Amino acid sequence: KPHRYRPGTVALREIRRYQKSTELLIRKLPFQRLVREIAQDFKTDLRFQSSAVMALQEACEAYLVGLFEDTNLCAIHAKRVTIMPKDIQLARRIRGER
Amino acid sequence: PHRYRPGTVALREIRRYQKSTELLIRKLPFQRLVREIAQDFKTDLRFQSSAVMALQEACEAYLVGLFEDTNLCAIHAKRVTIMPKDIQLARRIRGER
Amino acid sequence: RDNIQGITKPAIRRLARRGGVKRISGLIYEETRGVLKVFLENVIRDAVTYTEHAKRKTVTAMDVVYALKRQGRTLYGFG
Amino acid sequence: LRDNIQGITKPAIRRLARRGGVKRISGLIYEETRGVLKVFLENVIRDAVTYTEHAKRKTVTAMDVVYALKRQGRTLYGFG
Amino acid sequence: EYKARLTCPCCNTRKKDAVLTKCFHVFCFECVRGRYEARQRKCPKCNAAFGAHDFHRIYI
Amino acid sequence: DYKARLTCPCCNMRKKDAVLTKCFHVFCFECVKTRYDTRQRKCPKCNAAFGANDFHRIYI
Amino acid sequence: RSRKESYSVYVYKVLKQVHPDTGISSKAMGIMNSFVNDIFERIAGEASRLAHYNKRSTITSREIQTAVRLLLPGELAKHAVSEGTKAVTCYTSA
Amino acid sequence: RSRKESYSVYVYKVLKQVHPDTGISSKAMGIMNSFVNDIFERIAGEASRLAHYNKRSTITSREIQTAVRLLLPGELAKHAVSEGTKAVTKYTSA
Amino acid sequence: ARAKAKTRSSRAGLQFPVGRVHRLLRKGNYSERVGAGAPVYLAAVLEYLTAEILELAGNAARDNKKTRIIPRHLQLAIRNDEELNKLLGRVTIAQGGVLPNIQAVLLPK
Amino acid sequence: ARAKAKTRSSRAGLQFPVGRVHRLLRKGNYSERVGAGAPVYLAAVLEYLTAEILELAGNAARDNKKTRIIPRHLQLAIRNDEELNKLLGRVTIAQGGVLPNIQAVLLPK
Amino acid sequence: MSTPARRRLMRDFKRLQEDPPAGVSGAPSENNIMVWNAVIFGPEGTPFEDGTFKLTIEFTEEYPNKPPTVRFVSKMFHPNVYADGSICLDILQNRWSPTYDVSSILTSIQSLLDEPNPNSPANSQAAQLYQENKREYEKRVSAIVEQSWR
DNA sequence: ACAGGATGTATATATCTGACACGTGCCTGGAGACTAGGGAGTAATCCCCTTGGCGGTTAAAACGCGGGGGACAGCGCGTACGTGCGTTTAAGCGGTGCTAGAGCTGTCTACGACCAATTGAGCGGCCTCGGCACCGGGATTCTCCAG
DNA sequence: CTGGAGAATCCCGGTGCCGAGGCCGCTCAATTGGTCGTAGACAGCTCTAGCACCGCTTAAACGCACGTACGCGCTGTCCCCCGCGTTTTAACCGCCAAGGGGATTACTCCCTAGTCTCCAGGCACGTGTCAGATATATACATCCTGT
Ligand SMILES: [Zn+2]
Ligand SMILES: [Zn+2]
Ligand SMILES: [Zn+2]
Repeated sequence: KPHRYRPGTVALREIRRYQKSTELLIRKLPFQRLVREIAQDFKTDLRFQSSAVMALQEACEAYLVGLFEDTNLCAIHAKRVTIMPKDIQLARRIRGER
Repeated sequence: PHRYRPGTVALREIRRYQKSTELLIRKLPFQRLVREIAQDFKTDLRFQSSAVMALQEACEAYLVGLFEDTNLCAIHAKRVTIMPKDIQLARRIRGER
Repeated sequence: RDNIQGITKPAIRRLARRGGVKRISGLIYEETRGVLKVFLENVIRDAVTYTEHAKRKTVTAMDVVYALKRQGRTLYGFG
Repeated sequence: LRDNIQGITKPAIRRLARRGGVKRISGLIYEETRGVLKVFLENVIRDAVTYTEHAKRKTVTAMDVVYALKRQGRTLYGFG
Repeated sequence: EYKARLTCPCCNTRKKDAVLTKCFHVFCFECVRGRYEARQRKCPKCNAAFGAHDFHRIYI
Repeated sequence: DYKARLTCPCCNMRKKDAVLTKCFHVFCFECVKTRYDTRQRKCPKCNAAFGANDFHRIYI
Repeated sequence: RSRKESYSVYVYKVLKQVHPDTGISSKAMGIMNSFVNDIFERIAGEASRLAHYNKRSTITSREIQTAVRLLLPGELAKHAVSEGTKAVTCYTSA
Repeated sequence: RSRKESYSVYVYKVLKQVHPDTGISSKAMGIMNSFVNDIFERIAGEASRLAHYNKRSTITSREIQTAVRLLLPGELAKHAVSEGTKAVTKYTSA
Repeated sequence: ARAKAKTRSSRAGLQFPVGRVHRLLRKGNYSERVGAGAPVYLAAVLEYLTAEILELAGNAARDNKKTRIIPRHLQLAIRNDEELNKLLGRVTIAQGGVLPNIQAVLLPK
Repeated sequence: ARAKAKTRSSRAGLQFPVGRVHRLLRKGNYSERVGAGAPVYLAAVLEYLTAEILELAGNAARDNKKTRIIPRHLQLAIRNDEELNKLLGRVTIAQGGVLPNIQAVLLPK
Repeated sequence: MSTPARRRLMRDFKRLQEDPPAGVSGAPSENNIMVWNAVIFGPEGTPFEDGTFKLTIEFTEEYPNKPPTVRFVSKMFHPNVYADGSICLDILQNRWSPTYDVSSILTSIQSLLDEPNPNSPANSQAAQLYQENKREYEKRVSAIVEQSWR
């Protein structure tokens, strides 16, 4: 007999796991490729320090985690547990980013 | 006799107060409130009338912005009546709490 | 004392109307007159510290403007 | 280097959401998460490149990135 | 068809060279001035009311 | 002849569908939108200034 | 009998340059003065902070250029840079 | 072969004074250095702004105390000004 | 007896005071030395921004059939323009009011 | 052969350098003149803040049963104390993580 | 044929071929259509008579919405030209209109040749010589005219 | 949906009025000319680290499938909030009076910038060992499904 | 709701390493001691404005009653998200190579600080006049209930 957890238990387990660790969650090489692509629009043939790319990645992950906390608060306020783009838009509008 | 259904006078008031620019709080009670709050920092301070006016401008602007945000929250909650939960959510999102 | 009640229910209602609120629940007036006094305490404390650094006894509009500017709430029209 | 925004994968976004305390995630979240991240990166990188080209060098430095972040009111520690 | 589209729908003889400011239909000159001098501030298209300041010349 | 007559004169690519109520000249709408949002709030033809309310969609 | 400085005269000349037949309230002039002072403070502080980053002791037109690019968004920045460059070229030529 | 200065030595001495038997990572030291630089910049800027406001040309201990009161909140500010006054009094007595 | 004095603002084709800007830069304790073209550039930028806001405010005042610009007109001009709104997003204008808007949900239907 | 040099930090009974603070204030272009007690006061305040954060971080590390302080411990110490959290509310700590907390609604019951 | 700016330049070229204004001509650079070489004849009744002025003009893809960069190649003596040939004109910096074409630009330049703008004294020496001494100013203009033939 | 009554609401006219735009004396700060020195522009050189490439492992991403839980629509109830009207109440305005303190001026002294000479403490480099991450194995615990 | 199976979590032990910590030049930055010009402390005069009070109007806050529209609870459904196994992909680590560009040092020269003189732009002060607010009688659009 196969064993399956109820939907949500492993979700809570992995929330506990990722709220305890501190490693970077985005894959470094694709993040670097994305950074170079975006920077291509301002100055061609730019060179980047590895420390600079790491600083960018750290800042983005912190920003996205904060945004997701705000989104979760909005979703809970809407009396539901699933986050939808209207919640992200509400959070960004209240914070003054849109 | 004549009777307006609820929501019409409210809309007229929204249109009216979004068009004018006067201070929406009475001057003397606000001045007394400011003097009362300031008295716990130092005794018998004095205030300039322009200083009190600046405080009142800032307070009304802040409250109006907060009420716009709380209206957005209430609409997001599939409601039209704002409630203190909405104010708390707006304050928490803006990082004031 | 007891001057927070000067921020009356109709005054809060018309502030909400300017903000764009259709209808207001009855528990909001107490919440908002607490929010207002928290904001006022934060601004007035900075204004008074400015004043007392200046060795003055009267709070000036310029001190209030500086206190607001210290909180990212720059105000135009008072100096 | 074209169309690299898809490198920010669905499982990575879910991991970020879990660190944010999110239990259930709608299927549409990923696209605007991509969009928000793109907007944030353009905003930061524009200022970083501005600093770099004002310094008259072809290399973007972590110091420039820190300066750009601080200019947006989100100072970052641990990079000088 | 170009002449028909360029001609006023009131008389179907003369070039469309004027518009009504609040309703934004394009008609002739003397067609609208005759209507106004006859006191009929009245659109043949959308029936809208107008005044002396509600029309002006327009050139191609 | 007719094509150029009824094509927007500044771009000469598409059709006239807008009027600038200050100078009452006619251009195509997106030229106008672009000159506004790029903040050249100035008439291409008669060099007159205009605001967000001095231009509107017209149908010819 | 203190002498206090403001930008009222220059704002008034600019207003009559743009709208030849439009006035301005006294309270609006105060707001324009506050706005001018605020923008001046922003740009000067950013330029000084840049000069400090680059271990330089002189604020020249380049720092003002870069500070404008950093502060003003998009098309405003583009036009402001264009105006500043034109003014500097005109001043150097004359 | 440029030399760069930091507060690593003093942070380590303070750590040894507080927790005599605790270590600190290299990366944590970087965070402490950034924190010290940040607080220094904040207080220095606020004190300079006070000096400019009062048409004063000198940054004395009074401006530093006022800036500390403006920045630090509540009980933290009280303790900070207490330590500052104690240190300046001891220095003047010495 | 030396030569006819010409103001730097006139020399650069500007209405804003170049000399006053230079004095404020040197007295504001921003840097040890100040370049020659820096006040010119700063004055030009300030003049351009002032002209932009005044032009929009004049348009707004004209749209209300008034010939004098007031803080309400300034507020409307700033908040209706996206870039100026972004530049002055954390600025409160005294006696300026707000922009008239109502969420579509609240509208009757 | 004047006298044995006593450091100003030692005179003030502080571990932080007073001379370095004075040099940074004079070089930092904050004002043209700097008082005598200003570097002393600033050094004392910086020392007190550093001591507070280090004590909290050491307590956090001892809670986790480690003997070294890492950015995770620094982040925990910062985010747990309300005063420090307010002071550093707009600060990102590299390799810091987040406070472990889950909203009560999400928990099953 | 790919871009609207390129097509606009194509009509500019064909109009300059079929009905050029008096005393003006132009052509693309062979390897770069964005580069425009133009020859302007000095206006009649002016000191610039007998002049054969070489011009270079550089466009981008956002033509006609922006005034291009126009530069004199031969040495020029005009109050409104910089020493390098930089050109400061109303339609070229301040009142550009997308309806304008290269033919209009050349005609406006020729108009400036007769009527220098005192509000843009790019060459201070030339402005001063025009302002108080027309005789030696036009002597200098004749010198640049005879110099432009080579 | 339609139409008429009632109520805000937009409109044109006349009139007060007080704030603004213009004019004037004057005064002080910006312009002009000059001198001096050091900030930085430029060139030259060294070598660091950044980019690019290749290959093997394998961890993570992508896909698919089954199921079930939660988002959403719909319905009913009750209560609380908007609306209107009659009754306080005190904000607001004017007028007067008092004096505390902001603000300016003039004197004078301690104090901070500047310089030159001296020395010791922090930085760079260079060992050295133990705190900790990791791999293995045993004990404990939470959750799910059958009972 | 009460028990076993299983997967996940926690605890203990050995081990290897590489990063924290102590030690040694030495060099530059901190210290010490005079010197002097001046910025700031301080006394004194003033007269501006903040505070206090009183009386009258009336705009606004207050309180009550009603009804109805919205908040909230309950229910059904179905579809969209989650848990999981398998396969595919490319991230990642390790190594190697070339060189572009960042990081120094020297030299000089031109640009900006500092000073003295002067004169004209801008500031305080008056002043009349027109933009705008207000009162009033309209034409007109908008809501509400009966049809
Ligand atoms: Zn007709
Ligand atoms: Zn067009
Ligand atoms: Zn026109």
